Amino acid sequence: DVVMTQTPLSLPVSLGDQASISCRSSQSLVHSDGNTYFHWYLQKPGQSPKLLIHRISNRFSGVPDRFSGSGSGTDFTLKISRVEAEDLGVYFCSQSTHIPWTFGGGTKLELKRTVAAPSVFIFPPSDEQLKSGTASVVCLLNNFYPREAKVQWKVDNALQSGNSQESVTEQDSKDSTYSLSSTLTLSKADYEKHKVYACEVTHQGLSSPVTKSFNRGE
Amino acid sequence: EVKLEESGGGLVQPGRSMKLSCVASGFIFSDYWMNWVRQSPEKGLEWIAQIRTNPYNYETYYSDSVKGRFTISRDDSKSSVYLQMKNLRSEDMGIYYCTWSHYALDNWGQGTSVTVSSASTKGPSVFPLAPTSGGTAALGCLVKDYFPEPVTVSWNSGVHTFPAVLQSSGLYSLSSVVTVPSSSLTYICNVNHKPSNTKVDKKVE
Ligand SMILES: OC[C@H]1O[C@H](O[C@@H]2[C@@H](O)[C@H](O)O[C@H](CO)[C@@H]2O)[C@H](O)[C@@H](O)[C@H]1O
Ligand SMILES: [K+]
Repeated sequence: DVVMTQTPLSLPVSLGDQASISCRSSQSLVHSDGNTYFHWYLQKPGQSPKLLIHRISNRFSGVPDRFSGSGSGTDFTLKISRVEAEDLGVYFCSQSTHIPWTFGGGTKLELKRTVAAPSVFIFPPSDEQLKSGTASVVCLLNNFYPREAKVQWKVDNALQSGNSQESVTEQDSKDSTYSLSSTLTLSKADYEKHKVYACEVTHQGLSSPVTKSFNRGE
Repeated sequence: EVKLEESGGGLVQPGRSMKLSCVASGFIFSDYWMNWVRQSPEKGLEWIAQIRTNPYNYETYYSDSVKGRFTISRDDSKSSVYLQMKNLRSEDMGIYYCTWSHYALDNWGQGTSVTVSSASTKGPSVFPLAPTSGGTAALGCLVKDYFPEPVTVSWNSGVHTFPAVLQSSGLYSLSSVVTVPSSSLTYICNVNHKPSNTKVDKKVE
């Protein structure tokens, strides 16, 4: 089947700047009717996809002339001039020259804003949860940009691997930041093996990493 | 205006059947091809089925992922398109959209959610997240081990409710946090899980 490769997965752009999204197909998209059925869709947060551009360069009804599609054969580009907040969302390339019809993995067009350091918190497991036999330790990063942050769990003088789960919010509609939870889940037995729990956060906005810790049972 | 409305989604166990329906208006239904497309986090958008029109003897086309388990059909007397899904698998989970084709996939419905799991409905265990960073104090509620989605959390201004994560167990978990200026710090999280008929108000000190 035809594999559609679009880059990047996430594309930061400042309002009023130009954005450029690239897509490659694994097979020529020129159809026997001589048309190239390569298309772009936009999916705004919480909405269905909408057709943006069809047959490389044709804007769909209501799509403004800031959107420009180009390319041929197997290599295509979408150029968005003078990006506005209404343009933010996930763009998908697609081919319908060949059955099965296929899609790229999407490009999130994200608002590029000034760097924001997270505010960091750590939460011990509740006495109530430990009575259930499990310990959830939560690290919270509030209101940061860009999305990339390194969260390292430390137990006593050493490091944790493969027992934590991150969850990240959508880019906030008002302040254009992310927030993140990192949850370390341990048996009560494994939790009571150590005295000091810490999460260390590294982020572009922090001149040095921030560590939040607690002593088990304080 | 083109209008597409899907229905029939819901929760089903692996191996079971489910029929989705779409009803369309705003184009000459009988003249256009119709499609189902699904969306999941793991696979993104996936075209899965198409049905053509009278001049193509209503031919049907499928992705390899669903051929022979899913059947697309149409009723031109009702401007309706159907997806009969059989032997559902966890990989079939996602948002199912109805589309028509003129230029491409020109308009899409709001979508119907399909969830495939052997998990029993279970209400959450709700634990406090109790204590400053850049002046802020944070507190919250851990909402652990519930099925299915969703939960709603309310507090009695800086609320973040994280996306749920599906655990190895087949149960979901999330945290809901309140960020307040430390100087502006009795906080109660109200957790509603309609499917289990559970409502917990949890005191956070
Ligand atoms: O044939 C490839 C083509 O299919 C769809 O367009 C068809 C058109 O070819 C046919 O004549 O009429 C039907 C009516 O539903 C469709 O308009 C896609 O929309 C197009 O992108 C391309 O994939
Ligand atoms: K830095």
